[PDB]
Amino acid sequence: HTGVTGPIQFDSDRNRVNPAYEVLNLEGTAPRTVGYWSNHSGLSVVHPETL
Amino acid sequence: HTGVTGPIQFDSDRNRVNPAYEVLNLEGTAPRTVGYWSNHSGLSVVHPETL
Ligand SMILES: *[C@@H]1O[C@H](CO)[C@@H](O[C@@H]2O[C@H](CO)[C@@H](O)[C@H](O)[C@H]2NC(C)=O)[C@H](O)[C@H]1NC(C)=O
Ligand SMILES: *[C@@H]1O[C@H](CO)[C@@H](O[C@@H]2O[C@H](CO)[C@@H](O)[C@H](O)[C@H]2NC(C)=O)[C@H](O)[C@H]1NC(C)=O
Repeated sequence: HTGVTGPIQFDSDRNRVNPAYEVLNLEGTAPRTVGYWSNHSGLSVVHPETL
Repeated sequence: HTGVTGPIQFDSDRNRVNPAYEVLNLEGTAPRTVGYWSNHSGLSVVHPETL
C-alpha cells in the first residue's frame, strides 16, 4: 500500500521499509529543521527521498 | 499614543521615535529571523526592546 505516510512495506524483520527522522533544533519561536536522518544515508541536509 | 505597533512619537525630524528591522534569512520553508537591527544598537540577536 501507499498511505498518507508514504509507502508502507514490511520486510522479514517486521519493521517498516524506509524509516527517517527530521532533526529539529528548537532555538527560535518555531521548530526549524536542520537536516534529516535516514536509514539509507544518515544525517543528510537534503530530503531523504532524493537519496 | 501607544498603538498596536508599540509606542509612537514624532521628534523634530518627523520620523517615528524608535525604528527597528528584523533581519530575515530565507533558507528553510519559512522565514526565520537571524537577529534585529535597531536605531539604538544595530544588529543585535536579542529583541531590540531589551536595549
Ligand atoms: C536499513 O538499512 C540497512 C542498512 O543499509 C539495510 O539492512 C540491510 O540490507 C542489506 C541489503 O538489503 C542486507 O544485505 C542486510 O542483511 C541488511 N541488514 C540488516 C541488519 O537488516 C536495509 O536497507 C534497511 N532495513 C530496514 C529494516 O529498513
Ligand atoms: C536614532 O538614533 C540616533 C543616534 O543614536 C539619535 O539621533 C541623535 O540623538 C541625539 C540624542 O538624542 C542627538 O543629540 C542627535 O542630534 C541626534 N542625531 C540625529 C541625526 O538626529 C536618536 O536616538 C534616533 N533618532 C531618531 C530620529 O529616531
